[PDB]
Amino acid sequence: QLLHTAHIPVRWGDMDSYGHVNNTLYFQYLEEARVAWFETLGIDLEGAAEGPVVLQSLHTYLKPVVHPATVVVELYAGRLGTSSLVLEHRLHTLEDPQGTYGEGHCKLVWVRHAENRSTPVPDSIRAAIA
Amino acid sequence: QLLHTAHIPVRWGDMDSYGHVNNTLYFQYLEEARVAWFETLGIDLEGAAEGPVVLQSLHTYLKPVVHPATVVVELYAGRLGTSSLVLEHRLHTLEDPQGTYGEGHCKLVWVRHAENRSTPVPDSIRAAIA
Amino acid sequence: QLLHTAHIPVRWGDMDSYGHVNNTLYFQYLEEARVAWFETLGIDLEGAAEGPVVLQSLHTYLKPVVHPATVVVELYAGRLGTSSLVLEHRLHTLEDPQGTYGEGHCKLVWVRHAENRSTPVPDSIRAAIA
Amino acid sequence: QLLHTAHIPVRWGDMDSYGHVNNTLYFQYLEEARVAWFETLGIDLEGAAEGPVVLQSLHTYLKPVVHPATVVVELYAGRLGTSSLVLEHRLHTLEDPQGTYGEGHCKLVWVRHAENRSTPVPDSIRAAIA
Ligand SMILES: [Cl-]
Ligand SMILES: [Cl-]
Ligand SMILES: [Cl-]
Ligand SMILES: [Cl-]
Repeated sequence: QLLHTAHIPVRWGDMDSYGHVNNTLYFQYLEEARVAWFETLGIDLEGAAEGPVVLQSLHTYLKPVVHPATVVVELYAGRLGTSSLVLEHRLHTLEDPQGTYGEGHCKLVWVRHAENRSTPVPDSIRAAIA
Repeated sequence: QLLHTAHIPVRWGDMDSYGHVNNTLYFQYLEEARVAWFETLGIDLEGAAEGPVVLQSLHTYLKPVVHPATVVVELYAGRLGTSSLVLEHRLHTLEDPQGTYGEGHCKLVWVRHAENRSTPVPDSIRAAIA
Repeated sequence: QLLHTAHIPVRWGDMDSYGHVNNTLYFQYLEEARVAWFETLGIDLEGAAEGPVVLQSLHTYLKPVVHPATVVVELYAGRLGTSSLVLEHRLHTLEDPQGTYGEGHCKLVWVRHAENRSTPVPDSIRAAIA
Repeated sequence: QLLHTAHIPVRWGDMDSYGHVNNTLYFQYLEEARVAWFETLGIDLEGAAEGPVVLQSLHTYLKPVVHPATVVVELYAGRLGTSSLVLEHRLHTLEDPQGTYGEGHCKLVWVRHAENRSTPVPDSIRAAIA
């Protein structure tokens, strides 16, 4: 199930000395896409007592991106636990909407932060998925 | 004279622990705007033997930007020398198009890179300004 | 087998609005550690016709880092193929040398870049591992 | 008067497609140096009700830095007002301690943040300077 599609313009300063987007920056793109998805659901990250924490990131690099470009990040529902969710991702560009530039996943766990303890996934996400 | 207006979306990761865009990032926004202006003029930065080099950056911070936001960078023609140009800038947001969030300038000098020597400003810029 | 230990100071600007190092930045730390390992082996990344390309990154986030801190990145030899190597990593801090802050791996493939084709791993790495 | 000397290792990912440190990153180096100076004075930036805010940054780029390198940031006392201080800077490298790679200043104003109003510079800084 597709949860969210984000369009993330590439900045010239995102490139490294290889002259393509630096490999680190793809994780910022993925972060931006999740933040936008969270925003659509009123999860604002703005110092809430409970919210999603990244446990694990996996990314496979398949094709480089070169400025100027707009990266398209598709987020898909992976497995939902009581307090965790796997968000699967695929990355394309606007000019190359069917090329897969990279893919992977982000495992999120919902935690009450001041307490360091897992808490249930919000109703909105259960509703979206389930 | 207004040379270029760029729209630069703010990324959540652009913020620092103060919860506003980190002061360093405004220079990336200014860089992106100049790169876009250069692109409109076919100055591609893509390893040309000659091109613009930043000599000096000045920026005055007036109002913070908080995600989500789109920064609007206006570039104005400052003083043009035989091989240098002052690009004056003003920064607003899309939601606050008349608030000045920051302002300053970037002095550019055209140089042949392998030689470290100043060269004339391209005709396109002289034409645009003059 | 431990291949390399890098010490990577944390910069204040590495933190995000959560007030810990931004999750993206751990990949820069891992990149810096690999670049330093490569440097010890005279793999300079400086535009060589052949060299290592990141195929995949996996990282598990276990404990946050807060500025000021020095991240310690340990790189271990994972599985070696004819033209690929898995570099396994563990992350600690100088003050907490036995806490595991994160762990994962980076799969590298050696490729001739202008040709997009896999090439053998350098003798130095085979020698180090084997 | 020299207030502080910081040593800031350059990271490979600090470089852009020109193959030198990206011009934006010098401002991060300057930020790191000020944060370290502030730390020596027990100004911790960690959510204090009052503290220094950057009003203006000026930097002149004189020589590029190429990885690997350690940037040396020297901070000097410029003019002290009742609630502002100009911190003048000069940038060198460890290998080139007398080459000036860049120079400029950062104007800081002390402000109570929740109120947006200038407040006196801390005794420690007046003592250091005066
Ligand atoms: Cl595109
Ligand atoms: Cl906006
Ligand atoms: Cl530490
Ligand atoms: Cl050095």
